[PDB]
Amino acid sequence: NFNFNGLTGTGVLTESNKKFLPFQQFGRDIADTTDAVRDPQTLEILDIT
Amino acid sequence: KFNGLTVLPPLLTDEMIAQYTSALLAGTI
Ligand SMILES: *[C@@H]1O[C@H](CO)[C@@H](O)[C@H](O)[C@H]1NC(C)=O
Repeated sequence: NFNFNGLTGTGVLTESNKKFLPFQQFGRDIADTTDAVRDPQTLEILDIT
Repeated sequence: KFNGLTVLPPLLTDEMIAQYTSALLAGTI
C-alpha cells in the first residue's frame, strides 16, 4: 500500500523502463489509471502493476 | 490492470481455430 506524495495506491512496484520528463511525477494509463511513479528521493520510475 | 474487470481466455485458442478451419478446408478440397 504505497503512498507517494499524494498517490495512495495499492500495487506491486516494478523497476520500469519509462523515461519521464524531468518535471513529470507519475504516469497515467489510457483509461485514467495510474501506471507509474517517480520515486521522489531516487529519480527512478517504478511501474504499478 | 483493471479494477476487478478481468478477461478470460477463449477455450479454443487461435492456433486450434486455425486447425479447425484447416480441417474444414482440407475436407472441402
Ligand atoms: C535524497 O537524499 C539522498 C541522500 O540521503 C540522495 O541520494 C538522493 O539523491 C536525494 N534525492 C534527490 C531527489 O536528490
